[PDB]
Order: sequence, then structure tokens, then C-alpha cells
Amino acid sequence: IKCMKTFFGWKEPNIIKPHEKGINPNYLLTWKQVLAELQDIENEEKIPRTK
Amino acid sequence: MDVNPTLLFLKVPVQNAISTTFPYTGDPPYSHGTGTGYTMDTVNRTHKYSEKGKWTTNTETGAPQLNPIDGPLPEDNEPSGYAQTDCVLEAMAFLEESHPGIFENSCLETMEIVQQTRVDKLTQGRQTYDWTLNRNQPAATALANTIEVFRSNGLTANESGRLIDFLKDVMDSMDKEEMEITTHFQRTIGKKKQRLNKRSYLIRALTLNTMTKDAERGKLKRRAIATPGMQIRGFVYFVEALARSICEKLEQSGLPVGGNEKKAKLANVVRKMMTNSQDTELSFTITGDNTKWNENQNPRMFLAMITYITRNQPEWFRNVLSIAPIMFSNKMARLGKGYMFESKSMKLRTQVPAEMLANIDLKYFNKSTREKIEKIRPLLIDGTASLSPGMMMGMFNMLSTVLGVSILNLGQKKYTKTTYWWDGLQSSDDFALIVNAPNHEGIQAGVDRFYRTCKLVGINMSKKKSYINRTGTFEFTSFFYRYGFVANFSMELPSFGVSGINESADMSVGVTVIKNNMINNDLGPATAQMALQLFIKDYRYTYRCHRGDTQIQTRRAFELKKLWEQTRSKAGLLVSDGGPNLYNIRNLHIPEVCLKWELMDEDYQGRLCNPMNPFVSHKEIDSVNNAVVMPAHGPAKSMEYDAVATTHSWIPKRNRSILNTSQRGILEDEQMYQKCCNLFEKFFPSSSYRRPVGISSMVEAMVSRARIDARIDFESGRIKKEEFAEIMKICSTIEELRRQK
RNA sequence: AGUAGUAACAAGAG
RNA sequence: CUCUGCU
Repeated sequence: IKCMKTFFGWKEPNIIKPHEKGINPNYLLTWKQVLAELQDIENEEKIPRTK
Repeated sequence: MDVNPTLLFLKVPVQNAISTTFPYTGDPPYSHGTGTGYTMDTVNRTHKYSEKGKWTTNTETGAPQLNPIDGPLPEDNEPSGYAQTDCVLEAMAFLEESHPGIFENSCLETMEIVQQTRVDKLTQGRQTYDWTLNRNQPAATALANTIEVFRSNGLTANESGRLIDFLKDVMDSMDKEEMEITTHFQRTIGKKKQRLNKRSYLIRALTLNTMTKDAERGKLKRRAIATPGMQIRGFVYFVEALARSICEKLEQSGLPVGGNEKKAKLANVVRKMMTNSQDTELSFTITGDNTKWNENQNPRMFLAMITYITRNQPEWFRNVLSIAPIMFSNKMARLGKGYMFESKSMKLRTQVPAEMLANIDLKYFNKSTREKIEKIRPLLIDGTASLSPGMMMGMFNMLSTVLGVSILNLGQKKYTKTTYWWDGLQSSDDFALIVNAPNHEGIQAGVDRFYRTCKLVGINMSKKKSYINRTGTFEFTSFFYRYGFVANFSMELPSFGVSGINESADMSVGVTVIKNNMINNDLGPATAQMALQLFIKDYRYTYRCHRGDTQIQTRRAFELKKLWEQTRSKAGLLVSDGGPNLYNIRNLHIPEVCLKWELMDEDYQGRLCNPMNPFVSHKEIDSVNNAVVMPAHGPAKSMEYDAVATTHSWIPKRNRSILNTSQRGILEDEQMYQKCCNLFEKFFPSSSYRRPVGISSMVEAMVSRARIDARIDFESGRIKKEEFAEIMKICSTIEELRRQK
């Protein structure tokens, strides 16, 4: 989380190289969900170690 | 600038850098799924190399059998199982002539081994097929099940403790018209009893279980290995004993010797060939394995070799030695788990057992399996495929190398009767053969003669992966000889790292492995220090035993930190307790407990070395301060390590996955057996150190020992009148319990 | 999907 | 709802 707090250049993610046999929206949603989870962890005061 | 590690060989000779050609850092290729396909392929391939043999139908088991012995002589270089009885007998006769009395002395040594060998010897060995359960069981468990079944069937001639008596019971069992076994079915536990007819028991006594060799390196394709039943192993032990006794008397047979004994024997023999060769004679050395060696070593030829070796011996000895080849010649191969069928449209799985391949429709299989099933269907009987020819992963390695060395000795100038001659080294399917001849044409003629003679005896040299060069450099069983054996450290890399016995045994084993590699595999001192550092780091991470002063967080960190604060002399702490690592090149041979003893705190020393701690558990002496290690190549090795038994010498959890299977009862029985044995040790402390003897039941021995011990303790005053009275009354109560039942 | 490769996992048994 | 992670 601290390392992610070190780069301030993120932005809305977009699929540039599609996965031919995969479902690209699923990967985009996975990244968005991870970002949401880590943000909820940051703004949260509880101490989940193995989120 | 394209870096190319292989270009290093342009300067460093291949052998001196052979370690680079071993990817052993990576994981070995494992086998996924069933081995039924591999077993079917092996059976079909073995029957293909002998197709020109004679087809018969066994009158006892009823299965078709193929006899390639004295078949048409080979007409092509492909592997062939048509061994000639006359040629093998001639090879054995010439081996006897060149080594007078070898067979006689070996036979007498086997006679004494047979006399003095007990049934408990069969406990050694692992993954022995248990005919009573149709699955692989530990050798001791399978032996116990077979003995119990024999006792329940009236075969009560095995209590003498002699292996030969057990073999007599084995034959008596096969000759019985019927058998009774006990099997558990859960639907609630039901100890059902199953009745086996004569033919079914015969088939299941000759059955050979098959599986897939896992973690096998150097082969792209997986192969199937087999383990025998309990009936076979008894005769196999004696056969191997005789063959090993013969091998020890052969200069060219290096199989019985192992490790540095193997390397020294091979070096001496190759040196002798280089010495006795004439200076003007052109010398060449051939390196090669034998293609389909196991598939072509027919058991009838092994019977012929045994009968020749046991010439003039007592008829009973001939019987004991010849039974195993007979049974193997009529052996059967279990297919295995079966296959797995999937339905994508309906999205479901299923596992089809191998026993129902003799009837299932062929549309469910892919082409390769379709043809393998079609080809093997004639040999299928009661879920097993008849495999009379060949030797599917045979354990007659000793006998096979005897045959190979006999053919190898056939190259003496008194036998070749030509300018050229040959010698070399044989071990299982591997051989390194040196040819001496005046000119290259002589070398070629000798090579052809040896190859054709091997074809005659059934040994098929692998022209695909064998090559000839000038004498001086060669390869033999993954040992690379370049004018002298060179150390190949990559072989011992998998041994490094945490062994996984326990904290103490694993530290001792790691330091001992580093030390042994320094001594043998030319592990330099700086690299030894590297290996020590990396092993300590891996050990700490695996055992969550980082130093207390560190901030690393783990579920064991709190206790280690408290202990670190508690101790006054930090240096005395073991690495398993967050102590520093005091090891180095100097003291790799010293156990950590003894190394840090003077530095240990008194209270910590007492707690760590408290004999009454519950973590330490001691089994029989044979399983003390020793471990089983599996090298990248070769069979299991028994490595002994120097370790002081401390609280860290605990036992890891035992796999409980048998608790939710129909066969949990065996586990329960094991528990109870241990409950009895540990009490017997409570009455007879020396039972663990040396095996006890007697014919009386355990209860009788224990109660008599208790009574006498009570009387002696009273006389010495160690116990009072009331204690002696209670002990006597309890003994009388035990007697009454035994009587009433 | 993916791992993987001659047969499997992508939980299994009650 | 319980059991198993080499059986």
C-alpha cells in the first residue's frame, strides 16, 4: 500500500492488448476490484494482515 | 551480443563442466493422472518384441502366454526377446570355467543365507503390492496381512520365523482349493469375509502391481514401474541373494558395490583393461544403455541360469532358487487406476476402473488408447494383463547383471579366438565395453561380434543412444569418466535444502550433506560457505525459527522472542530456537547441540535436553539417527546423521486422509498394535534395542515378567507389601481375563 | 479461461 | 453439517 502511495500517475484503466481466449472485462474488473480493496484497507483503520 | 552458456564448452571440456548440462535446479517432471496407458503400452511393446514366439494358454491361470525362447533368430537391429537357451547356458558355462568354483561357493553362501534368514527380512522394502487389498501397502503391513490370512486358512507353518517356512506356506496356499480373506465395507463398518477360488487366488498371487515413476529426470516421456506381491518377494529375496553373491565374485560386476565403492571398483577395472591391453593394440570404449532391457529379459532364461548355477546342489535348494523365475514367467500385470472420461456438453467427470476395459465400448477412447486397448484385450484376464514374456521393471537386477557380465567375459582372447577381444563393466541395463584390436577393422569386427552375441542372449544394445570412442573417456550409470572420474555436483543439488525430517535431524542432515559434498563432489570451501548460508536461511524460513532479535513476523515469532530475551548466553541457543549460526567449514561434523553445549544456559540446556519431554519419540534401533534420502538418480539411500535427541527431535503429523476411506480399520488396528508393543517395551526394555524371541503370547511373557520383577523389587525393598500384593492380584486378574476370554 | 501434456487439475468423500 | 490435502 505504501509503495502504491509513492506513484501518483494512475488513471482509468483500459484494455490495450486483449486476451484472445479470455474475457477482458473480467480482467479489468479484477484490477478495479483490487484497487477498491486496497483503498478500503487504507481508509479503514482495522489491521487486516492477510486481506 | 547474444550470451550463450553452451559456448563455454569451447574452452572448458564437456566433462569438466558437465554439471552445467543438468537442469536439476528445476522441478522434475511428474506424472499426472493414471498409469494404465503406460502399463498397456509396456505390455503391448513387450509382446511385440516376442511376437514370433510360441503362444500357449496356462492351464492353471487360464491366461495366454508367449514364449520367445529359442525363437527365430533376429533379422534386424530392432530389440528382440528371442533368447537362445543354448547360448545362455554356454555363456554361464564359460563364466564358470573362467571363474572356477564361483557357482559352488555362491550356492553354499546362499544355502547359509536361506538357513539363517527370517520372515522379518521381508519387512524391508516399500510399496509392496498387497494381494488381500488389491493395493500397494508397506512391506511390513502386507506381510502381516498375508501371515494373518495364512493362519486363518490353516497355514500355521510360519511361526518358526524362517523365511523358507513362509515360502512353504505360500505354495501350500496356492495349492489350496479355496481361500478366505477379511475386507471392510462401509455403508457404519462391516468386517465382511470374501471367499476366493483357486484360480482367482492364483491370479492374484502372481499379479504385479503397476504405477508411474514420478520425479524421474532425463526422460521426456513418463514410464510405468511395477511392484510385486508378498508371495513373489520371498523367493525374489533368495534369488537376488544368490545373484549378488555371484556378482561380488565378478570383477566386471559393479552393481553390488555402491557409491564410492562403485566408483573405485569401476576405476580399478577400467585401469586394469587399459593396463593389460597391448601397447600396439588399438583400444576403443563403447558407452551405451540397452534398449528395452527390462522388456526383453525373459524369466525363462533366468530359470535356465538358476538351474545351471544350482547344478549338483540339493534338490530343495534348486527348488527354492527356481520358484521365483517360474512365478515371474506366469506373472500378471495389474493395469492400475483406470481412465478418466469427461463430458463437455453435460460438463461432468467420471473415472472408469481398469478392470472394466475388457468390456467397455471403444468409442469412449482416443485413437492411441483405442489401439492399445484393442491390442491388449486378448491378454486381459480378471482385470490383469498376462505378461509372461519380458521383465516389467524386474527386480532381478543382480541376475540380469550376472548375465551381462557373463556375456562380457565371453570376450576374452581364449573365447574370441581372434586378435580382437573385449571387456568392460556391466550394471543392470548400462554397460561400458572396451574393445582392443590391432586395427580399426578388428575393433569393428569385435563390436559386431559382441552386439550379435548380445542379440543371441536377448540383450539388445541401444544403437540409438550409444556411441564409441577411443579408450580413456566414457560414461557409466550417470558417472562421467574422463581419464578419471570427474565430480558432477549437479546430481547432489536436490539433496541440498531442508530435508524435512525434523528441526534437529534436518539441521544435522543439512550440515552433513554439505560436508559429504565437500569430501566427495569437489564442493569448494567458499561454495561450502555459500551452501551453509543458504541452507540456514531456508531452514529458518521453513521452521519459522528466525533469530529472536529480528522483527520478522510469524506465528512462532513471539515465543522465539520471549526465549531470546530469557536467555543470558545468546550464542548457546540452537538455530531452531532463534540462536545464531556458529557453523563453518571447521565444525560441519559436530552436532549443533554439542557445538553450542558450553555456550548453552544451564536452565535452557536442561529444558532442551530433558529426557522426559513429550516431543521425542523413539522407535526400534533401526530407525534411530537415520533418514531415507532419494537422489536424482538411483534407488533410495539410507543416510545416517549425527544428532543429539532433543525436544526438536519430534515427529511430523501423519497423513490422516485414510480416516475418510473404507479402509480406516487398518489404521485402527495399527493404533492398537502400537498400544500393545509400547507396553511390551514397558515390560521388556531391550525389545527395541534387539528383537525379542519366544513362542508364548505377549500376555504370558508380560505377566511372568511383572511377577518376577515384583518379587525382585520386594526383595530389594523397592516396593512395600501392599504394592506387591496389588501387583500379584492384578496379575491374577489378568490371568482370569485371559482364561475367561 | 489457465496450469499442463500422451492425463490430469480446475476440490474430493460422506 | 462433518472428514481429508501423499492413501
